[PDB]
Amino acid sequence: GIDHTSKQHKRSGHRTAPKSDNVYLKLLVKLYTFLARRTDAPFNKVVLKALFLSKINRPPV
Amino acid sequence: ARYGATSTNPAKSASARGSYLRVSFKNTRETAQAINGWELTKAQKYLEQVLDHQRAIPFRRFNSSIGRTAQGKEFGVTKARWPAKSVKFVQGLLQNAAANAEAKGLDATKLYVSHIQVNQAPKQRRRTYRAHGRINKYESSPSHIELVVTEKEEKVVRLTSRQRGRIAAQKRIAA
Amino acid sequence: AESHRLYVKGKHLSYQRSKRVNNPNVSLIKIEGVATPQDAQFYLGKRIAYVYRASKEVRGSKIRVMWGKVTRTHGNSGVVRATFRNNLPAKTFGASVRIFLYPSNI
Amino acid sequence: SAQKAPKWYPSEDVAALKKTRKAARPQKLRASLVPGTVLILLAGRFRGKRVVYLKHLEDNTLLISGPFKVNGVPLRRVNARYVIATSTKVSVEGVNVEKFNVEYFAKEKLTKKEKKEAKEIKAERVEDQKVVDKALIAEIKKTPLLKQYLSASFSLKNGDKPHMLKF
Amino acid sequence: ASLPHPKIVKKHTKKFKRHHSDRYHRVAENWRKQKGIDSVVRRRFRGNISQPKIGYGSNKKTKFLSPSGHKTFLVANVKDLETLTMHTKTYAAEIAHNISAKNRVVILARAKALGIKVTNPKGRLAL
Amino acid sequence: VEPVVVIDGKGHLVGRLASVVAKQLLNGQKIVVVRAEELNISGEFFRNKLKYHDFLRKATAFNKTRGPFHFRAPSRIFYKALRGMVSHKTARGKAALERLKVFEGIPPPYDKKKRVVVPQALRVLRLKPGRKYTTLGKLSTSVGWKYEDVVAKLEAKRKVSSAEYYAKKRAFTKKVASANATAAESDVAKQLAALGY
RNA sequence: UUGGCGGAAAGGCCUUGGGUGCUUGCUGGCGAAUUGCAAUGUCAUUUUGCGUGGGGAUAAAUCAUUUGUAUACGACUUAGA
RNA sequence: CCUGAAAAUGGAUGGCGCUCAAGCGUGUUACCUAUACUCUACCGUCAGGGUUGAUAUGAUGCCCUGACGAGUAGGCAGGCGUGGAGGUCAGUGACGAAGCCUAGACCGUAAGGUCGGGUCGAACGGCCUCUAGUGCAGAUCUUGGUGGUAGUAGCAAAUAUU
RNA sequence: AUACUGCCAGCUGGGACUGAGGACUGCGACGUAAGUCAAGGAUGCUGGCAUAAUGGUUAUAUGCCGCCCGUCUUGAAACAC
RNA sequence: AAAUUGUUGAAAGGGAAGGGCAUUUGAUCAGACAUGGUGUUUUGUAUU
Repeated sequence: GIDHTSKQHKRSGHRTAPKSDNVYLKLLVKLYTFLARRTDAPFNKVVLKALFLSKINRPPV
Repeated sequence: ARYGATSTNPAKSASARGSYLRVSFKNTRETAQAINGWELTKAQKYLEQVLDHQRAIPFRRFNSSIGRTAQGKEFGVTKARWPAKSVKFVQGLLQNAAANAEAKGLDATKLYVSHIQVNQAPKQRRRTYRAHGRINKYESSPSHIELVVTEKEEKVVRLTSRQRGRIAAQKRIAA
Repeated sequence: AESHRLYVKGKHLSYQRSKRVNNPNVSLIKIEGVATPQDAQFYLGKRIAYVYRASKEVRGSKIRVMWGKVTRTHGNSGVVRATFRNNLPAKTFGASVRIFLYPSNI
Repeated sequence: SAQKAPKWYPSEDVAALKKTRKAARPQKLRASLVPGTVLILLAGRFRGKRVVYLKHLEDNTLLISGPFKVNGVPLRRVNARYVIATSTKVSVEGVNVEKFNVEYFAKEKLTKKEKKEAKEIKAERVEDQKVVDKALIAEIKKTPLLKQYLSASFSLKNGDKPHMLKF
Repeated sequence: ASLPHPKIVKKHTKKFKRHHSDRYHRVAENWRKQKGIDSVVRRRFRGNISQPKIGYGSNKKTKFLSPSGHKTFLVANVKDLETLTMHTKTYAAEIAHNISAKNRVVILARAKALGIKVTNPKGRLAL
Repeated sequence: VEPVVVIDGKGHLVGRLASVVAKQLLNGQKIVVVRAEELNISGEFFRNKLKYHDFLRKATAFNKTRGPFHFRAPSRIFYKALRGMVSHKTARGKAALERLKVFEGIPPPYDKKKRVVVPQALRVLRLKPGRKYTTLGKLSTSVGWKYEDVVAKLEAKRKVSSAEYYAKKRAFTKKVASANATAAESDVAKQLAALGY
């Protein structure tokens, strides 16, 4: 019995993998999960997160 | 004919079957259970005494709210009856079994009722009439009496090393 | 001699229990002539065997044994807890257990 | 196909055992055990037999021989935990026990084929027992009544408590 | 035999029989969590049956293992059995219940020749 | 250590003896109680008479036959007191009472065998002097026991029989102690003396 | 085996004398072993079921019939070679 | 402490009981034991991470570290099972498919799955997906059947039969 | 001096439970060093058995616990349905 | 098929029976390792 300051087993609230089944998309994420883990440049980290986004979260540019 | 659970051999046995017999099933079961395991001659004489009220069939399972009698003291129970219909259906089958045994060539002196069994046959619907114009079922309980009569009739020792050493020890020490 | 007792006897008093909950894993053994827990400290680790007469021969012998060992003292009355390979049948409450002197400390 | 397939097949190889930092340091005995003491066997064939402790073998066992001419316990090894040491001791500066070791007690090279499904003391054992017992008996005669004491068996009588007994 | 594995313990062996499955014949034996407002099983009272939990989950290194240490793999024909030829140590073959007696003998003959352990060698033998 | 131990009831308390007895029964020791009518109860005699009459007041209203059997014999009032100190409703409790036998006087074969007291439950040792104690024999007498006199007229027979036993036993103890004294002051006896015996 | 005593649940106790086995009260002499380092390492005490070989004795009850001091039925109470 | 102190089934410090207490007051230690706390193992969830230059089944994978785990209404996730559809296993099957029974075995926490034995006679499965008239203990549920009650109540108006 | 309180990177003895991981890395100690090690988790030796022996299923017994489920309800074993 | 019933067999039963933790007892059940195995002269060289 512990005083739970915060909720337990709560998920981070962020996508970890693309909910989409697109096999070619998962190839890009597979590459960039490698790049983000094996480069300290925040560019790979931010682009990896932006690939997980949904259709409305990726608005056309 | 797929008889009941028999512990005998078909060679030294004779059988009689009766199906859809319009007899009180509950009264028949008690009649069958009474003679169960008796030699045929004494059982046949038993039933004759039952008609003439010299002896009473002990009612052991289906016995609720039936009156007491002195003739049940033979069987150790205070509840016994003389069901005439159930008996005459049984001795008719005993005579059939005896004839079957004679036909198969079995000794008359050693013949005993090894297995006797009663089962509830399909029950014939009728129509009683109760108060306030209500109809209720008024139905029989026929019996599938079956019985078979038969003639009468008349490991590795492991040890441990300690144990085997012990069994050798006591042999050699007390000679 | 007339006495071949290489062991010391004990009584299987009861399971380790609360007021209304028992634990069959831990048995309580009361030793003869033992009163203080300090005195019972000599019996820690000793092997306990419960010996009972079986129905049929099991291993070329009519007897059977359930082995155990004293694990800790229990209270101030010299009752010692015992852990058995297979727990006591719970019918032997107040029965006799044999408590040998090995593993000998002295 | 009755069962479709396992996609991930476990590897058949055996993983090498991690290096073990568990050496075999020599075993110490209880301070009450001195070569030449009179032990009290507690377990096995010879329960309750007083014996004489002779040599601490490398097998972490005890080479005891309560003189065979007295109690019948042969030259045999026992376990240091199933024996009770006693304050009494006997002089053993006249018995040779150097040749005693593990393979002198090597029972029999048993293989899975030489197994008897149904169910002769070595001359070397007896003669080597004699030359030892000659030294044990010769020394034991100086102290009185100990030969009788060693001959007799030990038992826990009624009403005496081993927790408060001194051996 | 099988490749080395830790001593397998089920962590629970008695089957989780449904509440009152003995009491009422209509209540099947298979487990159904009692979801009543007053259910003592749901409320986890002392002295009542244990409901299945995730704590009872077997060791992941010893899951789907028969006590012999082999994972049950259910084979029906020769070619499916040819799949395990290099995995004798980990998988054991079980011939399906609908494989004919004349067809088991070729499987059993092939399995013993390939070292595959079969856990029902006596199934549907004629003698 | 005895396979069965015979407890004398003279000078004991019903409660304190019962609890000691009840524990020893469950532990497995077999106990037979003798001279239960010589039991004592702390509290003046009339106080306990009310305490029993209040107990005798409890009868199953609709059928007094099946109610609490208010036994009056000293053996059974003590037996009642020991029940409730043991879970007699279960098999373990039933086996415990089976190992218990409570008697009036000292019936054979327990007459010719060593009686035992519980020092821990004695009236002398546990009651502050001056406190009124109630004899169980006098209590049972009032509450309905009809054999208080006959067990008395027979205990007198047994006591003189046991008294003659101790007459010849004390004569033997003189004989054996005289032999021990004569066989003392000897080289063997002196060596045992310095030995520890 | 002389006797006794013991009726509370006696079923036990005591004694005379004799034979018998052992005797560690003292001194000897011979055997122990392989149960292989422990595995209670089995020795008790109830109840019968088959048989050995002696002893001892050689019926009742119930049903059925009947009687009514009894009685719903049982039961009870009678009588009947 | 006593009187004050009287309620109706028999009766309640829980009971037995307890009198230098086993009561009241107080203090000392010793001791007992919760699913509490500590440590370890395992399950699961979450979190933070490691893991691709001929090197690993090619990553919802594997692994490491850590913290937690109650739960109705309710929410979400991963799964099991049923009727049928597309594909596949050139799947199984009259030498026996389905079904049914099995205080016989095994797997899974479980939904369930598998195997053995018996009856049985003609179709039926595993996996990837699709679809739904898809999972029952209750609804004074529907239909069918069967029980205890129970060989019981009762088969006694109309004078009566031998 | 001793009591009490406290400290020891003081020693030592006994007892219980646990052996998770599976090449190597690392921290470190002792070693002049070579190396060994109680240093990022148990090894060594011995014995018995090799099957109902351990274990499982089931039935029973015992110790303790266990109210009859669904639902309405603040509240269900309810003399609520 | 189940309810339900009979027979046989097994088991238990002092105002319930049934269930859980644990073990006894009885009944019943799978596993070892007895591995092609540190090889061992083929009776005109694949049994170690």
